[PDB]
Amino acid sequence: PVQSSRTTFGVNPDRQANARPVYLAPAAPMENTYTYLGSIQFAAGRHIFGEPASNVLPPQNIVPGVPTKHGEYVTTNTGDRLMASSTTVTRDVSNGRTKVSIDIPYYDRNAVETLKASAIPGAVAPVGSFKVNVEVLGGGVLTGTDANAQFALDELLSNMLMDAARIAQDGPKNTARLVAASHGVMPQA
Amino acid sequence: GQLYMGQQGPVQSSRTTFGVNPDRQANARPVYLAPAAPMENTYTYLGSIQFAAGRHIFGEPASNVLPPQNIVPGVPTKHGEYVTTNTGDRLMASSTTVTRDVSNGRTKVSIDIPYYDRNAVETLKASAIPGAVAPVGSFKVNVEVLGGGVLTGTDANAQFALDELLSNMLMDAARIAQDGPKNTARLVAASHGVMPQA
Amino acid sequence: GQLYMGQQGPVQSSRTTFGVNPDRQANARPVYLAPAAPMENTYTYLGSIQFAAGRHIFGEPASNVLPPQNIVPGVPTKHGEYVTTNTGDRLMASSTTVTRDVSNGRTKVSIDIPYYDRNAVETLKASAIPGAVAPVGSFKVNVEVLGGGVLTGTDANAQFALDELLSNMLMDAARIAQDGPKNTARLVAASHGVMPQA
Amino acid sequence: PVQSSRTTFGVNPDRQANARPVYLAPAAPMENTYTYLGSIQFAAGRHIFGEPASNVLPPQNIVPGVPTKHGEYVTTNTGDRLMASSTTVTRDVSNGRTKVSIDIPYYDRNAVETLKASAIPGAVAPVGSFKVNVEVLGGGVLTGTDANAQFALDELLSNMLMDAARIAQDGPKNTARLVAASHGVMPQA
Repeated sequence: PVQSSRTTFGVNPDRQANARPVYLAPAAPMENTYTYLGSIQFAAGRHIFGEPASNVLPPQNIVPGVPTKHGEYVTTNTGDRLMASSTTVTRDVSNGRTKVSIDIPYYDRNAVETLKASAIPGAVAPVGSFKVNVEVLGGGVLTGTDANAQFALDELLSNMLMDAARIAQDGPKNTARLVAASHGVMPQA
Repeated sequence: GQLYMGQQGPVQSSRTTFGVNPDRQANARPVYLAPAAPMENTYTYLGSIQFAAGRHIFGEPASNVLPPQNIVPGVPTKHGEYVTTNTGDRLMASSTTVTRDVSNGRTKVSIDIPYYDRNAVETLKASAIPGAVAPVGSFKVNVEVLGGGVLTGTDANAQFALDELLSNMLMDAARIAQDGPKNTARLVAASHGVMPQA
Repeated sequence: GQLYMGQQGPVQSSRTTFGVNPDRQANARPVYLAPAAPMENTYTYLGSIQFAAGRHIFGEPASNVLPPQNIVPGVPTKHGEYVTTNTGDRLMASSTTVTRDVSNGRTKVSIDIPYYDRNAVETLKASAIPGAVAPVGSFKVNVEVLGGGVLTGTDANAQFALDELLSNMLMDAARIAQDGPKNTARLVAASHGVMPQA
Repeated sequence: PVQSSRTTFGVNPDRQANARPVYLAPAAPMENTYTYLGSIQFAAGRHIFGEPASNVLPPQNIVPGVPTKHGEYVTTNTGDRLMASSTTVTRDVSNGRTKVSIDIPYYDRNAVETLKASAIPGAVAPVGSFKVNVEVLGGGVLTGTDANAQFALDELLSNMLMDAARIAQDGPKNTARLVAASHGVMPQA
């Protein structure tokens, strides 16, 4: 049996194992989002948000010097006639894939303001949350690559991250771009 | 539950669902779809390192800004792709892709760039062989915004404020993802995380 | 058991576990991790034989001393790799690797060097063909130090003495491994051992 | 069906069978370790070791001229208020893989010295041992390789052995490097 093929020069590569321990931040900064929340005075629609304790979130379950494949930073949200609720930043580092997720809760502004205006002492639990996920598939580094080269790959993935976030938020602030999304339409241009 | 002192007398604390409207607004909102995808940051860095880190050799793009592949103005889609074609010396040209999926309030952008075997490419150059190399693997970065389930009284104007809130969470998330000194390992070939004592 | 004469009279010998403390100290001791791996002996010999023994042709290293591949200063790991890339005339460049695993008191160092088909390489040179050859196989050498289970009263200072004791056993082991005249076969393609009568 | 491939020149090699009988030492020298044991006066921590009979270990189960795939050299350890105990060097030669292992026992110095100081005539059996393994994977010699070339491969593996042992013991004697190992840390440098 004679078979046909399409050839290029080379050999299937030798991949390096994902045995490289990585740096883990001793705290998570959330300055951008919380300054914007201060901007809108923690309210939009009938979503009302809580004021954090710190713009920088301390670690909750990360002992220093202890390898952890999953870790959480958390700070508490307080507010007038709000039940204290935690905002959470989750990092999962495993098998060459690193993933960061951010979850902030929101309350029913109608309930909160009805309580405030009526001078009722009830405290409201959160009605929902908003979440943002970010993921970096950094596995499969080739065997020849040394430590210094892997540093370069680190910064390369960093810049791809920045580009992905810009492409996600890209657009005029005049038009709808993220929430309650149904479908995308390219402008007539 | 617990007991406290109200002006009627000692009174039992109570937790009720009375007066909380959790109704949600349907994800029926058309969103802006960019006419091209700017990858300026990654490609300026790739020019910085001369498109080579260790054994990973990268292709030179057609453009720093990627044109649409299956998106047409005025046609609504839930999936859109931008693409250019990387080229290089003794490298078979290979596409780099940026995918955007917008469904049910969930927006997701993924970036996939290929690379090639520098050991093979420099073998080709050094011993003056006439062949070329095909891509050997890729790197991928995903970003996801779960913006579903806005409340019913969310004003049309306030949805823009929510838009900007989510985009700022995006920026914070990428910063937390790449945060750390460049003296130490932080992203690729990751096994686990180790935060330093001091 | 057996009977002997004690000053009380004939007395039975006895074997007891009384007064023996076998408690062990946990393997919780950080160890030094070299910032590079020196392969000087093997590569000076490879220069001696001109990187060729029979049909096995070897690559020329980048350095006699190998840099770390996934080790970063100040980050603790239980697995560390050093690597360089062998190159050669009409040879596709191929990595040589030195792996160190440190777990639960057991330290293990392994060395893997590839080789190529000299019949193919000299066919390429002789008939003026333009291609190159990929590695055909490898040789591997493993070394293992089982240093777990130190006793409880082992002083912090005395653990260094134990360190040096184990390293001297290492040297003796390699000498016993390669011991023998170079007139006669002793390592590769080994089937069995035959010690000479005289 | 058209399939793609990555080509280099050559043919999958013809390997030679592992039918090459090898030299077997008529005794095992342990001079390095036993001179060091004399240095520390056979004691460290509460490990106490025995004095050997010979620095060079005779064979126990190796008849000369008899092919053996497994053999042992052994010498007896004696000491004051110590039960005689054997230190063992084991060689396994099979299927192109040769492996040498060294096992030396140690006793409870607290028990031994309590007996000595109290002038008690008890003899102590070993509480544990330390072991070092060394292994050479020499199979797969290519068919073209002749006897003289195989000599060269012998010495090549010898030098890789030496390098592996140096890389294993490498480091300052100021810092911890082998026993009770938990994890490795590269110095700030």
